[PDB]
Amino acid sequence: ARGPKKHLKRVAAPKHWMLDKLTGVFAPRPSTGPHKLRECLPLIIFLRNRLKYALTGDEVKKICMQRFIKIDGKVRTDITYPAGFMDVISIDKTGENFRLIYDTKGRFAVHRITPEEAKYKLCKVRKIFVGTKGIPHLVTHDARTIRYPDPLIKVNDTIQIDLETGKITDFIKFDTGNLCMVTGGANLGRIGVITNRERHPGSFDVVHVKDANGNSFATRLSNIFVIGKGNKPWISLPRGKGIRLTIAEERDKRLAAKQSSG
Amino acid sequence: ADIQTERAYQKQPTIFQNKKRVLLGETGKEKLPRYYKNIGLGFKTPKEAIEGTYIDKKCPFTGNVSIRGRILSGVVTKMKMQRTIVIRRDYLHYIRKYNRFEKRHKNMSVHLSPCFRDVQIGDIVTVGECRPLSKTVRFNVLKVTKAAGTK
Amino acid sequence: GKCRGLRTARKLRSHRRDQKWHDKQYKKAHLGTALKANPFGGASHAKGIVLEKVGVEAKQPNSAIRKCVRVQLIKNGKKITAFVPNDGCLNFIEENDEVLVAGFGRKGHAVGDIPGVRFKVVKVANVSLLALYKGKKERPR
RNA sequence: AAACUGCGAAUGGCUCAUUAAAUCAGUUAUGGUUCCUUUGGUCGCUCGUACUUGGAUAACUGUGGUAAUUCU
RNA sequence: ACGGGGAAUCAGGGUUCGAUUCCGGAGAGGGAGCCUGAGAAACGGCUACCACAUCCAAGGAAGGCAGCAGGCGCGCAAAUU
RNA sequence: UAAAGUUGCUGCAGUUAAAAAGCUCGUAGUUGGAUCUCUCUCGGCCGAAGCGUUUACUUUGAAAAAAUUAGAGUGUUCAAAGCAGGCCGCCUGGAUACCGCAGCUAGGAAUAAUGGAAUAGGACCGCGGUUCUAUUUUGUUG
RNA sequence: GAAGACGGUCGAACUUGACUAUCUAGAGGAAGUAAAAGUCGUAACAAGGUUUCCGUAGGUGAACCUGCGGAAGGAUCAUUA
Ligand SMILES: [Mg+2]
Ligand SMILES: [Mg+2]
Ligand SMILES: [Mg+2]
Ligand SMILES: [Mg+2]
Ligand SMILES: [Mg+2]
Ligand SMILES: [Mg+2]
Ligand SMILES: [Mg+2]
Ligand SMILES: [Mg+2]
Ligand SMILES: [Mg+2]
Ligand SMILES: [Mg+2]
Ligand SMILES: [Mg+2]
Ligand SMILES: [Mg+2]
Ligand SMILES: [Mg+2]
Ligand SMILES: [Mg+2]
Ligand SMILES: [Mg+2]
Ligand SMILES: [Mg+2]
Ligand SMILES: [Mg+2]
Ligand SMILES: [Mg+2]
Ligand SMILES: [Mg+2]
Ligand SMILES: [Mg+2]
Ligand SMILES: [Mg+2]
Ligand SMILES: [Mg+2]
Ligand SMILES: [Mg+2]
Ligand SMILES: [Mg+2]
Ligand SMILES: [Mg+2]
Ligand SMILES: [Mg+2]
Ligand SMILES: [Mg+2]
Ligand SMILES: [Mg+2]
Ligand SMILES: [Mg+2]
Ligand SMILES: [Mg+2]
Ligand SMILES: [Mg+2]
Ligand SMILES: [Mg+2]
Ligand SMILES: [Mg+2]
Ligand SMILES: [Mg+2]
Repeated sequence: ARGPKKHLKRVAAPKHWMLDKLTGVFAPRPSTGPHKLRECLPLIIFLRNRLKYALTGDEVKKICMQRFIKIDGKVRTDITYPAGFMDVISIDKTGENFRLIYDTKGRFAVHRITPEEAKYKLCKVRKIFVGTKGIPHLVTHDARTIRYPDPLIKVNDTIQIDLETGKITDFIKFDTGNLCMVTGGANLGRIGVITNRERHPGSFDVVHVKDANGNSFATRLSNIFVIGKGNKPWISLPRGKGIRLTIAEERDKRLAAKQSSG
Repeated sequence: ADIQTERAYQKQPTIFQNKKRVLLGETGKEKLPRYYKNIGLGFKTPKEAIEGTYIDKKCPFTGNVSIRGRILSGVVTKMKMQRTIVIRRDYLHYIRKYNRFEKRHKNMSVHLSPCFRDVQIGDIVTVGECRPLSKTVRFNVLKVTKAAGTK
Repeated sequence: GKCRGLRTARKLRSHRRDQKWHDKQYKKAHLGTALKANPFGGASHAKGIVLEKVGVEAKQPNSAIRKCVRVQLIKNGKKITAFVPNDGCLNFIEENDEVLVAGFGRKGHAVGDIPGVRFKVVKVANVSLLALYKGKKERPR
């Protein structure tokens, strides 16, 4: 295939979008942006499939062209804009704010946040490099580069960004005992305290994480996102508090809710 | 050992060998400084490479190569080329219909540095993947271990 | 006895395929001479032009005349003897007419009384022989 | 409207001729490269007519050629 | 013989199929060579030769449905300009 | 394709039904008899470091497209399907399993290969030497 | 700054030879198979009227015969100090 591809088959779209099979052949094909194609949520999917504010794609376009949607404090009129982890979506006309946080089953949940909490976000740091007359530079998972960071900030750390200004306010160092979320793999969406990190030089590093219920699970280092310092998260967690129920206890909970209903 | 056997002048590019020297500091020769690097992954630099005089741009310790990716092992089978050898890797391939294995092998041409002397047909070599060095060579000998009955 | 060691997979596989070549059906299907020699060329049916009507003697224990036709296949020009099944059905066939021929029932092997015959006529002039026999259709003019 | 400029036309659709460690699959590498676009950074960091510079060309108007073209 | 995901059958083990809507590859009658472009050795771009073939006032000009319909041919074998 | 244990790995046959080379040697291949019951340093008792010869094997963990398959929920009027739906604005899904082989990961050490001293080309303690070398020297300089 | 030219490169394709894969026309020659009820005999099955068969060699209308060396699948598991 000469040149880049511009379409996305519906059955070839990422499964966490929860797209059906009979609506069409194609999928929204996220635009290039701060988040990778497989790990993002396009604006149209969120605005139409998730929130049901629009019934068709044309209605999503009509919504976005009145400049009502803001992603991390900036008006975004692109309906296929890739909104990813920890992004803040603000709709002032109706007055709500959402944070894209993975659910326990590895899907972007509709998570409403208070307007006070919509003024900042947390970003994982991807690399630090010195350039241009010895000025340090940070690169985050959100593709934003910040010059003059705190010298203590190292790779795999987490920084709190004020969305209005774009500057760092504080940070969490990657260390055992700090709370984290898994942003990829089998344990995606799970929240727990880092227990141990084993280093394999020349290969991937494995991080062990223990839930609040005592369950343990491993991931790769690139799949770990520091959420809070110690046991306390710096953001609000979704309704499922990051713990994964087995199918048996999920069925028991569903049956109990059914019995208590009515 | 003379190291000038090609039409061009052999020299480690990083080292500068024409630094001005006053006659008061002319005790024979300056003992030309040697460039060498420590390849990671817990591999020791041979003392020969540090104290040698050979010029080998494909040497993992004194040349311009980066060890990355896969680290494998083999048995030396042939040493008839200049600075490169042929090793043999043997394995068993499983067949599921019969639940049984079959013996297979494949040869690999790997670059051998002058820092590994007294390499005989039969010893074990730990090689590491690098960028293409020739048409068929993609590995560099990182470690040599003698055979089970050497002298 | 057969080899049974843990490292004998290659010996077992090679022996199995070599001996597989000694199976009649396997060799017939995989050698390629049968498909080349097959007048139908691997097809289920074929179309041909009736050359002449012929009567074939039934095999010795039973006496009869089997009414067949010599046909020339359109796709390769090979000449074939095909059996016209029911009675009076030979009267539905003329000379130099299109006929659709199928196999006889055993994969290119002669069937029953008729010797050296492995094809039967299914259609005459684009109308089925069964329809003509049962009076459902008449011969086109 | 037209025309100049910019972007796309390298996606999509079709088919399976070629292709036998090739394609492809899983796994790794680019510390060995290129990358329109989106996103963020950078854009008085350089000690050297401006209260705005020059020549065209298309559209358009007019003369046409060829039997004939999305020719000119 | 395009390769996979897969399909039919199957106690267990297996045998056979996978041109065919998802992923990857290749090609645009056959070879070859290029322009532009971030990205083609692109053919619903261009330049030649080979094979076909259209209009011609005989000087010349224009081609590429393995896109959707549709026609011919081939066939046992497949839909609406 | 099953029937076909008529391709036989599971699991077929070779005296007379088709079948063991005329006989022996012999490279590759395949197979191969008993036997052998973790610590010294670093950082806050642990976290670190090697390396125990290396594995095969076994168990775990990670990474592994969706569709299809298995399978949870859900009265499409039922069903093949679909991923919907339910209650009087609320409530709730869109699970899970499986994914050879090879490649990563961490436990086990039966089985099976492989080695560790027999010109001592041995282990451990101390010794002594030989050589080169990094810094202590040292408000500072020197 | 256009046409154009020397040279190089990629290189379709053309001419001339050589080889090769498939299909094929073809006088004749020599077999196999069915249909086959003819002709000559009788080779084999009973000790099949010369026991049969095997390897080799020669000969003969035809089966077959003969020499040499083997087997019992023989018509002898046995033959007497
Ligand atoms: Mg395409
Ligand atoms: Mg790496
Ligand atoms: Mg234009
Ligand atoms: Mg653009
Ligand atoms: Mg373009
Ligand atoms: Mg920019
Ligand atoms: Mg083919
Ligand atoms: Mg195949
Ligand atoms: Mg196919
Ligand atoms: Mg085909
Ligand atoms: Mg495709
Ligand atoms: Mg192409
Ligand atoms: Mg064509
Ligand atoms: Mg082309
Ligand atoms: Mg076309
Ligand atoms: Mg095209
Ligand atoms: Mg068409
Ligand atoms: Mg026809
Ligand atoms: Mg049909
Ligand atoms: Mg079968
Ligand atoms: Mg069976
Ligand atoms: Mg049998
Ligand atoms: Mg026999
Ligand atoms: Mg014998
Ligand atoms: Mg042997
Ligand atoms: Mg043993
Ligand atoms: Mg799958
Ligand atoms: Mg199902
Ligand atoms: Mg595995
Ligand atoms: Mg020119
Ligand atoms: Mg007698
Ligand atoms: Mg007789
Ligand atoms: Mg006799
Ligand atoms: Mg017999």
